Amino acid sequence: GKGQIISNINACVAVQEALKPTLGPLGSDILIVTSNQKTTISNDGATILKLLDVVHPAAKTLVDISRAQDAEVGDGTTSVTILAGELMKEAKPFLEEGISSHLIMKGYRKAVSLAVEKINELAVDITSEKSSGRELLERCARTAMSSKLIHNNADFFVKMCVDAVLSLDRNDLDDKLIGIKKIPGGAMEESLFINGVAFKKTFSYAGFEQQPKKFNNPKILSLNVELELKAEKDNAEVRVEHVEDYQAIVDAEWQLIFEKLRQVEETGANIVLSKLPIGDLATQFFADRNIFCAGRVSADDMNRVIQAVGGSIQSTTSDIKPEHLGTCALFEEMQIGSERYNLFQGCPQAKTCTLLLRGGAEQVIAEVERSLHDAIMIVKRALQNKLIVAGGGATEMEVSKCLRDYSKTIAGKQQMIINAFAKALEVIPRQLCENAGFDAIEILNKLRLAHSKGEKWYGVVFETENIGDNFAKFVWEPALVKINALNSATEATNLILSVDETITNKG
Amino acid sequence: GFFYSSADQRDKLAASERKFVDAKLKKIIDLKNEVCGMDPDKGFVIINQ
Amino acid sequence: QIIKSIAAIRELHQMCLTSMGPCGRNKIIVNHLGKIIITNDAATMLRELDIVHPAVKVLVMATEQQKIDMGDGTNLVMILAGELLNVSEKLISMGLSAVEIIQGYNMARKFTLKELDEMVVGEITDKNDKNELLKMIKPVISSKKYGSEDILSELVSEAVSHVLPVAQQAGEIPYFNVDSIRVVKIMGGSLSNSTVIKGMVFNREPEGHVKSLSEDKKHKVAVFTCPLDIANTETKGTVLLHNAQEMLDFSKGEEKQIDAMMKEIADMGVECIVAGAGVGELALHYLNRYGILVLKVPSKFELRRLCRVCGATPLPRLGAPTPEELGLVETVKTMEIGGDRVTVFKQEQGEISRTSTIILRGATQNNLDDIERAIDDGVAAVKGLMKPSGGKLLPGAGATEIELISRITKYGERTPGLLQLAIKQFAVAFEVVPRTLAETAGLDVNEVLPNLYAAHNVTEPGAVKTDHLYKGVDIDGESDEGVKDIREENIYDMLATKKFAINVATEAATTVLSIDQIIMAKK
Repeated sequence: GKGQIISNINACVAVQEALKPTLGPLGSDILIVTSNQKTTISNDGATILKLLDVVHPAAKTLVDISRAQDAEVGDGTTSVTILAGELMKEAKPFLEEGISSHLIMKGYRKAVSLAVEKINELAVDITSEKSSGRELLERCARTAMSSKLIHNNADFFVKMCVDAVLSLDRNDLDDKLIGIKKIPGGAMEESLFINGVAFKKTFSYAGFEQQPKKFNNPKILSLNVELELKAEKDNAEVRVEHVEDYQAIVDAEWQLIFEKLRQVEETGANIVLSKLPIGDLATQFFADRNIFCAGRVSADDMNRVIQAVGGSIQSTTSDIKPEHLGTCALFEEMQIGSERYNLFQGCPQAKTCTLLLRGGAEQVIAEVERSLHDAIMIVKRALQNKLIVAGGGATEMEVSKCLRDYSKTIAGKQQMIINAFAKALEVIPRQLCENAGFDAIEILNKLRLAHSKGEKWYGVVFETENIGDNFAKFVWEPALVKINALNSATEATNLILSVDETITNKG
Repeated sequence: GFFYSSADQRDKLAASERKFVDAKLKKIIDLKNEVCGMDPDKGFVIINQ
Repeated sequence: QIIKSIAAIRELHQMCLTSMGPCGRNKIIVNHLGKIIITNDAATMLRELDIVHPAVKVLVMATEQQKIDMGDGTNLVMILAGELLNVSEKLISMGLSAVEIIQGYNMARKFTLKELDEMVVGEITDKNDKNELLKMIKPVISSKKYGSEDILSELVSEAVSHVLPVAQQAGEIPYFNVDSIRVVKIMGGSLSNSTVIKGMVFNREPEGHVKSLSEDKKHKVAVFTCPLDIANTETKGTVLLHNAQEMLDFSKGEEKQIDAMMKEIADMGVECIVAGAGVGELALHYLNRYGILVLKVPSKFELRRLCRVCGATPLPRLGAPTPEELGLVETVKTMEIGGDRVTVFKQEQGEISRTSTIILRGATQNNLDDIERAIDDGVAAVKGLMKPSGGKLLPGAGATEIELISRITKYGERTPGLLQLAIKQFAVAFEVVPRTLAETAGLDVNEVLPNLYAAHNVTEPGAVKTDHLYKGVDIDGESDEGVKDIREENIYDMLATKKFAINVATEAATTVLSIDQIIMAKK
């Protein structure tokens, strides 16, 4: 019935209402408690919405468009969900007057056809004009870091952000290739950029304080099996019928382990990585041979080592082939972070890197970790996609303007539908002002004044509350966001409004 | 059991047991042509269960 | 109880009122297994729902009757039979017994089916041309997926024409198997990059070291049912382990035998070996050095359709490469579809194939999954064209419905007796079809209805209307005024679907009126 359609609209508002404060870099965050009890806090709407798992069917539609927003684009997962549900909120009083929902859904796609042609007119292709290689990455990095506690220390952070994307191929860039490890303690401006991967310094075993901190060209070897004799947890039960065979079996177990130990000694691999803990027998034998070994290596950390030096892991120490070994340029273990951490540096074949951060608390670094991801996604889409448009509400206010004039030239019911479509676009700039604390009454009214004077580039200043141009504020967004958002929001809105009945089978 | 040295020898062992069935099969196809073989409107159907 | 049974059907009747038509509504179906699906076709919804009430079971069992012998009319039999019970409510409250009501529909059914033969306009020549298939398939894609009607028209019509051979005036040899047309979907891309290729499409990866074969035509294909392994004895032949000395002979023994078996097989000239079972590790390394493409097909259903295309036959044994049973293929390569590289099967201008596969691409799997069900229903629409008057057609989109009403009312005054009340109510029940398209499209119902009767009722010097019989029920979506002719876009329903849907819905409606009481007892 007609009440089922209205009930499905209000069900999407409750999900949309939670995602409203998450719009914008300064917006509020949602606190979700997973069934596993692990608590995660992030401003990215993708991971947030994936943790809801709402049983309501229309809420799943917002999840499908969120995965495509994170896959094809990766940015704007919050705005695509708010815009998809905003059209249903404004269409609620339209259904009470007797207007069928089909003409309402058909009227949305009529404005999208004019919106696609509008994005192409607002898309400006510029690369080397009035810019350069370094000046492009430097000016755009300080914009995402604005209105943050790192704004004063952003001078050192931009230099590390430019060299991060230059260490990887410019044709294919991935944000997951740059790792970030939270290091508690220390100053935030003392962090450095690393080409390789670093470890957590988990070693509790004696023998520390003796090690050279500088290697020339060490050999890296990955072993999939543990090598130990007497561990600190389990034991070994040896029962034989002879008294003289007690020490023989104990010495036999020592020779079986020493077998695989001397095989690496003949290979001469200075670096040994293993996902399993290493006993005290191998660590003591490798001390005199100047061989370093690291036990309990993480799976995600060792997988990046394969792409670093170009080697591979082998099960045993016997059949290891020479191409599985690898060598870096320099190996240095410094005191950065009030703890000694070993890391690889200078790998020419490394397809991944790691960016270390420092701070007084791990939660403060997490706010910086998610802030650096926003600057990477801007550079990620600035390379492959050459069309750049003015973001931060600039383009959003332009799409609503022109569609208001097209309604007067289109007779029929499409006049009020397109006018309502342009009015529904005002939620994006509004919520941005409501999150940061700006007044939505004055700013939205003062912005519409100069916006009709013929200049289409007027944005919203995120630093000091005022009307202005995002071109001078260096707020840029790729044209793929505006194209994919309007197509995903229209398809999600037309799908929910087309459902007049909710059928749920139990069993 | 059937022991074959080559793949072509196995076909002779499989046809050896079928030869007992083929011996009774030749008498069936020959009975149709023996009585009204060339006469029109004549056929044969196998109802074997 | 008959009136109460209609009220329960009326709730189900309103479900199909939002189904039929391109402007209709889609219903979400949440299975008990935790899977949320949505589809336009109502026959799928009835399968996932448990049917209990006896009057509802009649329409559900009649819906399955529409699934066989045709792929269209699922929403036609439900709406038509549902309205016949609604218009019969005025006869029940008037005091007319349901016995004469059933007899009245039987007299009107014979008059309706006889007139459908005289209302035919065109006839399909069964030319199997690409342009001729666009007329039948285009309206079938409509009412299910919107916006893909023009896009999927060229994709479906080209794939069906490849399966249909070249013949004329021959009805003895059957053809058009259902499984011959397979529809697969790949996430990513769009429908613009979709093409039509002749052959089967496999989603498995090329585990062999040979990614693609050469460009030489007529490559031999060997389909082996028995897995690759050393030849054993059909009687017993169980491998047992006794001492460590025999362990070295097991690895070295199978090394020379497997290499010798694949040798003579690969020397026969066959460049493709299809193994329907698991492939060993040692046997895979031997075929890779000889340039032999290894393709595993664990599904036994795909091997049956391959026999009618390439010509190869599955062999239950291993080591007997019979050249008479080998097939031929011009090109076997591995193409990347949606990011994944899979080995396909195709041919060019030779060895005509009765089995084809449509490759689809889309960003959202939800709406893309409904495209597969829309094409499968479009393939079944080709079955409507047969020798026993299959090429006959009638104008759709409410054109035939309203036009038939004026002809039925003429037979009412010509038939004396109490049957006049049943004939009049039989024609009024056809007004639900135009109202369904007019209400779901957002247009005013009170505006469209008088414009329809004004077009179908004209004054001409004669007893047979000539100039325009083509006035339909149009979905406008335009600015001011005006409609379209059925002949313009060639959107119509075939006679085989309409004649079968009306005949079943008539008996299904009279069946509900026959049961005035229900009795339930322990079996």
